[PDB]
Amino acid sequence: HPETLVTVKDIESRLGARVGYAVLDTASGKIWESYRADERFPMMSTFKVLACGALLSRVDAGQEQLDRRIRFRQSDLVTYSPVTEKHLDDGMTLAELCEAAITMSDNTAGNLVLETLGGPEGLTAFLRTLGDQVTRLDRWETALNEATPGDERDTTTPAAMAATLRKLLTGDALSPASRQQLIDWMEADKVAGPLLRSALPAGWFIADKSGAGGRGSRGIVAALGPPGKPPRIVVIYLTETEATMDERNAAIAEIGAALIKHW
Repeated sequence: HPETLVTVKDIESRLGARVGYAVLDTASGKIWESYRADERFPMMSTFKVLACGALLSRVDAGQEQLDRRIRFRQSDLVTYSPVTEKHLDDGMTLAELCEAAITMSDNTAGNLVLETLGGPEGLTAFLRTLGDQVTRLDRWETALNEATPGDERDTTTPAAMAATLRKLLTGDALSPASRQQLIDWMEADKVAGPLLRSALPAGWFIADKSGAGGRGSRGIVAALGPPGKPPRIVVIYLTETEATMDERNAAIAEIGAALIKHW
């Protein structure tokens, strides 16, 4: 849509950033709008949706139990672990860890979920079973946020991420209760206030997950739409900028506002 392209090109000029996005209609399976959709961007914490989807896939296959309790130590804590650092003595269930990784973006929680999958290599192998030949996780938290330009480790493309999220969130990669559990966690996202949610019309559905990383990287993945209607997958990444957090937040929100205005 010409509206959105005006917005994104202004962001790229104002902030000096590389911006990419894709909007995928889940009812039709068609890309509704996109920009740099085949370019790579760092996933940052948006990988956590994929990690929890992979865990739920193992649950569905009888290989894993959501109420299994994980015990961990202070030595497992990485930067920004607001939930996991409270449970060094009693541990956490896998459901609680997924909830922490998605709703709070807890970094140790993300690592502990990854561990159940066989690490970044195991998550990448799960993505290949979904037909995603592009997305790759290579490192753990917090090194995966480094976002060195030209480094393809820990990246996706907006088109690849949108297609993979469709399969997880509205497709049949997961059982209906498991798919709804992933949606529930994403609906409960506590750390994406100033992004797509700031543009969302009253009463609309949104399930999302944000990310922030090195070299000004910022991003969000989401399913959103009017209530009771098939949603669209929205993927927005930006990187390589000196822009402030406030400016990067506003950029993503302005793209969302343009998408909403002509939904």
